[PDB]
Formats: sequence, C-alpha cells, structure tokens
Amino acid sequence: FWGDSKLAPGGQEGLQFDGINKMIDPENTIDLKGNYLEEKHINWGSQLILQN
Amino acid sequence: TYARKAAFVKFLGTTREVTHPMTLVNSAFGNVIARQNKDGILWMLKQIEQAL
Amino acid sequence: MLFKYIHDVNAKVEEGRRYLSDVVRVALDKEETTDPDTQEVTSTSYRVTAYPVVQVGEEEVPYIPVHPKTAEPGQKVTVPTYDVPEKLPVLVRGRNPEATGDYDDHIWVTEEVEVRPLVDEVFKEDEFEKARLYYENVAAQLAEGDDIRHYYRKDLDREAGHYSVSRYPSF
Repeated sequence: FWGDSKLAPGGQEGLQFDGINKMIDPENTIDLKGNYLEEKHINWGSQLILQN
Repeated sequence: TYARKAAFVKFLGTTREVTHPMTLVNSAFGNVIARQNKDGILWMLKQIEQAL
Repeated sequence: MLFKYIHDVNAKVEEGRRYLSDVVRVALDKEETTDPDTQEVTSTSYRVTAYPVVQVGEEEVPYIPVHPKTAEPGQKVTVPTYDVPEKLPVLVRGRNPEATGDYDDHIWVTEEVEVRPLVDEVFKEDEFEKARLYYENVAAQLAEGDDIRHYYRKDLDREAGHYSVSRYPSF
C-alpha cells in the first residue's frame, strides 16, 4: 500500500518498491476535503475509471 | 571484467531500367533482362568487395 | 525567366524532405557576366533550377482558352504568385521533459529546416538545345507523378572502359 522507491538522498533509487498509492496516476485522484463518503462518490470513481 | 557490444546493419542497392520497345526488337546476344541482371549483380559484388 | 512551369505534387511527394512544400517551380533563365569597367558582355550561360515555392499573392494574366472553351477579346484571369521560402516545417517524434506519468511522455514536435534547390545545373551559350532537353526532361519527370530521379548528364561523366582508373574504390 505505502511503498516508495524514490526515498534515496537526492531523489535517487531507494530500497523499496512503489505501492498502489504511487503507481496510480496523479490525475486519478478524488479529494473529499474531510467529509464522509456518500453514494455519488462511488459513481464518481467508477466514471473516473470508465473514461480510460 | 566483461563487456557488451553492438553492431548495426546497413543497406545496399541499385536499380536497372529497360524501355518497352527494346524488349520487342530482335537481339543478337540473347535476352536483355538477363544481361542487365548480370551486370547489376557484378557491380554490386565489386562495391561490396571494396566496402569490406 | 525565359521558361517557367508550375506543378502540384501529391501527398507522397510532399512527405519527403526535399519536397516539404506542395508546389514545385521549374525555370530556365540566361545569365550574363558584364565587364566591370564598361557595359560589355564577356560570358553567357543558361541555368536550369527547381525550387519548392509557396504562395505570396495574386496577379491578373491574359486568358488562354482550351478547345472546349472560348474567350472574349479582353478576358483576363487571376492566378497566384509564388516565392521561395527560407524555411519549412517538419514533424518529428519527441519526449515531454515534465511528463507526470505514462500517458503524456511521447509527443510530436515541429522543427524548421533549410530549403535547398531540387535542381541546379549550368549550360554554356552554345548548348541551348541541351538545356532545353534537360528542362523538358525535368518537366516530364514531374508530370509522371513521382520524385525527380534522373540527374545524369553525358558531358560531366568520367571515361568508360579505362580500367586503370575506375578500379579505385567508389562505393
């Protein structure tokens, strides 16, 4: 889940591998701004995946 | 100590042309297409030999 | 320009680096070398050239009808004008330096390159017929619907059958 392969000094290659949190494209992100997960956000993410 | 190396392939060619009426006249030295092919092959042989 | 010819090439020809435009102009003109002291010709020559041109404007020229058509005594038609551009664009593969992922890395970029003549030959004063034949051959090659392929001239070639000179490498 929380891997990161760019934790070496200077941003070089580290000793870990990237996890789901880093391999996912930065655009495919929904920000809930500190609220609850309603039912429409499931449709939001579903369309965010369908459009690719 | 070890090493790795690479080699790049190159290309050679030539083009021969004969007009339509020349293929209809009588010939004293056999077919002309075969003569053109032989000349092209020998020319390519010489070029390859000196390029080597 | 004693002679001038405008030809429209197809998409296959335009894709090449020597035909980056869409219109080719073929010309034949006469050059004179003048004595610097007094006006007196010293040498004369004929030049045959070919450039990829671009449109810059328009002008009005007399109308010359063909067989099915007929023209009025003072009918005129409007035709475009052409000029040789300094540079022409190309499209080449590239890479985005600041790509955020795997979907915006490979792109296409445009570059400008120098324009060079397609044909450039010089003939002497006493060789007008040979220059005319060369110009007609270039026009016919363009009319065939492909690139210009034959540049051979018998006068400027080395001797044939001289085995002691042609044995040296030429590749």
